[PDB]
Amino acid sequence: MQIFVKTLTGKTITLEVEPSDTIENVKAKIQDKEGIPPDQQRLIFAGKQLEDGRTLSDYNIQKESTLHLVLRLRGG
Amino acid sequence: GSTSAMWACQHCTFMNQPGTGHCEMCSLPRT
Ligand SMILES: [Zn+2]
Repeated sequence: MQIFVKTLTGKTITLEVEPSDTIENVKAKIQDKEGIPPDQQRLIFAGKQLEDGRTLSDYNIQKESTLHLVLRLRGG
Repeated sequence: GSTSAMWACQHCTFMNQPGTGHCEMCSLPRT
């Protein structure tokens, strides 16, 4: 399946993942596409924080889903 | 008696905690 990644900057990234994969794979993908660190990458899902130790289906994510990426770094 | 509650972010859509004045993800202040 494919999942959408909406960034707070105003960008949407579409990737290819599966409901059996792991959040670690989804974050690793966005990295190969954009180049954002996994440690700083914050995957949000309708009020849920995905973890590399979990699975896409673990949270109940379907095909063509839409997540929100967030960078956790110094700023203010 | 009066227990707080969580709060869904209004920018990144991250579900924050009841004691999280700001978002621990986007770092933006709640409300
Ligand atoms: Zn947020």
